[PDB]
Parts: sequence; structure tokens; C-alpha cells
Amino acid sequence: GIGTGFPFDPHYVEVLGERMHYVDVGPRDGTPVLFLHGNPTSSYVWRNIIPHVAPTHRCIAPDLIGMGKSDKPDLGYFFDDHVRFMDAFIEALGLEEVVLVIHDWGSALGFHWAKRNPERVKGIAFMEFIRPIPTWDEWPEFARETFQAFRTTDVGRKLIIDQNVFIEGTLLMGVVRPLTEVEMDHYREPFLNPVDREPLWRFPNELPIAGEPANIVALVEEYMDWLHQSPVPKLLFWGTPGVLIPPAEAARLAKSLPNCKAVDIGPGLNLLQEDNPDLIGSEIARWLSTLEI
Ligand SMILES: [Cl-]
Repeated sequence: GIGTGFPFDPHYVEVLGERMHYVDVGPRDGTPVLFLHGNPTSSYVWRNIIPHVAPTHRCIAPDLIGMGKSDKPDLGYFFDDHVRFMDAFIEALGLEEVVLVIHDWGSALGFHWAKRNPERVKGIAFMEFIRPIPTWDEWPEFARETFQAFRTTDVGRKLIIDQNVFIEGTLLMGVVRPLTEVEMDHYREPFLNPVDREPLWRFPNELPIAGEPANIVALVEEYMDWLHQSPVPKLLFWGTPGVLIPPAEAARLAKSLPNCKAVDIGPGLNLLQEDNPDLIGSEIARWLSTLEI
């Protein structure tokens, strides 16, 4: 079945005075492919996708600051903090032109960096990505009251920080197929200590839903406007019913985004990588061979 191991040798780089962990495999030359995870995952979410790409392209998969094997300083872990560290990680590795493979909050990082640095982005593969959610009616009904509760400093912190609900419950409700105990232990490992769970709570409080927070909504609207005009090659993966990207939204993007190929992965919620890694990996590898990289 789907692989549960994480066989990658650890790599570390100092970034703004903190150590960030990253996977780094594949050939040394060529245009690298930079894989960005979101909440509440790590580079572990790419473990079954990278092996389809690493034969022919360098794959770099960092753990976001405060997550995975990266350092966990006592920050608020706002989106702006993640932007500062990811900007610096990219520079610390000396990356020039990249292809991006992005998911959930990693897609907000990737699209925001791409919009600010369009000359350095040769392609974007994306899935279950951060877009403005116009009203709460556009958040999936089965998860609406819980995400509304997450976005409070009393109940939301009790659930996410004290009780680890984003790992023990929300994560499982973002994958259609059942995760194994081994896989769950990989996802639990960075957050065994409750004091380290701040990013798990701040991330859903940054989601652009019903106009809040206004600053994130504005930032996300900006990169979506860029994406709707930019000629950058685009590869969209979507599933049914999805979470952030329902089928009808995927269809709108497939019809409207320039230079965009859309791939239906079958059943999927948020972590599409956990439901169909073989199709995502093989399609990324095929798409890469068509780029001018
Ligand atoms: Cl989130």
C-alpha cells in the first residue's frame, strides 16, 4: 500500500538564527523543485510524491519554522512569520529559479513568493490551496462549527493546544482513506509537547474566511489576481469533495487560469497526497518534462 516510511537523510540550515530541517534529494544540477507543506503536516506529507520526481530533478522539502524537525522558537507563528523564514530559507540555500509544489498554507507561502518574484518561478503545481473563502457557507458544512470554534482564544486553544484536536481529529478528517498508526506517529512527533502547538492554532486563525483576517484576505486576493493573468505554467490537483477547493472551484480555475492543466485525483479532502500519491507524483514528473527548465 501507501508508504509509511520517511527514509530521507536530514539536512539543516541556519535561517534567521534558527535551524530549519529540509529534505534534499535528486540530482545536484538543474532547476530544483521546492515542496511546501501546510497545517498540521511537515515534509512527511511529500514522502510518497518526492520519489517520482527525485530520479530526474532535485527535490527540496523544508519543514516550516515551528514544525517538523525545524526549530520551534516561542513565536506567534503568524503567516508573516512563516513568510520571513521561508524567504530566508530560499536565500540560505542559494536557490535561483525554482518549480513550486505547494499545498494548504505552503501554497500561500508559494503563491505569495511567486507573485513577488515571478522571474524565478518556472512552474507551480498546487492542490487544496489557500484562496479567499467568501462566506462561511463556502466552508464545508461538516467542518464549519469546529473551524469557527478554532478561531477563538478560549475554545479554540483548548481544542488545538490542550487537546491536540488538529492532529488527532482534524488531520484524519482531511484524508478519505484511514491513516495508519505509524503514519499518525509521524504526524504527532513534532507536537508531543503542548507548548509547541502554537502554529497549529494560529494557522486556522489566519485562514481568509468571510473577510477575516482582512490582511490575509488582501494578501491572498493579490496573489489570486496575479495567478489569473500570469503565464506561469500551472498544474492543479483536485479531489471530491475537497475541503478548500471543491470540485466546482477546481472547474472554475481549470477553465480560467492561463496555461493550467487540472488533474482529478479521485476521492479527496485536504491532504490529497495521502489519498492518491502515485497519480500526484507521476503527473508532476510528466508535467516537469514539458517545462523549459
Ligand atoms: Cl489551517
